[PDB]
Amino acid sequence: SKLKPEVVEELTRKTYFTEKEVQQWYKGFIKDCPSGQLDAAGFQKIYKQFFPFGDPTKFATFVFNVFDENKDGRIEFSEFIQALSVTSRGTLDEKLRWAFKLYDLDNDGYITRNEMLDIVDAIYQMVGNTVELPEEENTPEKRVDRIFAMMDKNADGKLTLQEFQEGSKAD
Amino acid sequence: SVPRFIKYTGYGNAAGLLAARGLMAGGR
Ligand SMILES: [Ca+2]
Ligand SMILES: [Ca+2]
Ligand SMILES: [Cl-]
Ligand code: NA
Repeated sequence: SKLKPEVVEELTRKTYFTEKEVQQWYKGFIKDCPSGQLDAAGFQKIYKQFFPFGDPTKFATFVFNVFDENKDGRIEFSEFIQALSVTSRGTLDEKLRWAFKLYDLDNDGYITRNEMLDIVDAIYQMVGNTVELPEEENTPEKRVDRIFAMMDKNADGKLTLQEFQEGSKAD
Repeated sequence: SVPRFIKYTGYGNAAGLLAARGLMAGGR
């Protein structure tokens, strides 16, 4: 597991990691994925280990496809480390820009309510829901209805990156 | 006690954290 110096330096520059951290992430990545390429089955295996009695199929697939920047069916180290940099160390605006790419499942530039429900449902499918009274059930649908309506300031049925990035931010 | 961040489910932050944690598990 030896990364070429020019690659280490470029991936350093492109991320929030120090050169040492990039090499440490590579050593662990190659330890777990000796070919240097993580596939979708191995990506879902990670989530099933977290939540062995949820169903992570949907969430893992949605996130995998976003992480797989060149859509070759594999997460390579360059993809791995740039994805980890933004999702773990980004600013709030950068983390939400990443999340917008995830939620915008058909890549038409907007988040529609069905798309927000697909992600939220994927999440609850994997990790579960908070047990509640049958009259106050924590259904993704009613949660999405609330949040989606709050963020759709112009009520056109669709969310821009700007509408989304302002969702938890206070004024 | 609810998981701290799942209040952020639907806002983007929950997905981001879960994504990050999967990558961290993939490299440890
Ligand atoms: Ca790829
Ligand atoms: Ca869309
Ligand atoms: Cl989320
Ligand atoms: Na809108």
